[PDB]
Amino acid sequence: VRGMNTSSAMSAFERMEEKVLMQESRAQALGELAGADLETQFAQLEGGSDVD
Amino acid sequence: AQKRSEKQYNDAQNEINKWQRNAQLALQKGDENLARQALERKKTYTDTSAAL
Repeated sequence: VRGMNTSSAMSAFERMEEKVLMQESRAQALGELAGADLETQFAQLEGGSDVD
Repeated sequence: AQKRSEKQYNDAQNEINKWQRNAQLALQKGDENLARQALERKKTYTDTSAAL
């Protein structure tokens, strides 16, 4: 309940931080790829194709 | 080396054509940003082709 440093609580904070940062890092890596026009073009093409 | 440049020049023309298709698609889609990216891409390629 306290959230004070503990054998279980301490481990949980670090792991959660790692999960948050790793996901953010992946997103950061992803956004650069996302920024390029070709990636955007594929999504637009797919939507038209999907509707058909 | 001359053949490689010619292939690169051919690739640039091919690349422009691929970009052109996206631009045509963009107009149908109505998204201004997709069209803009193709034009910028076309210009650098043209300069490279001229230099080549």
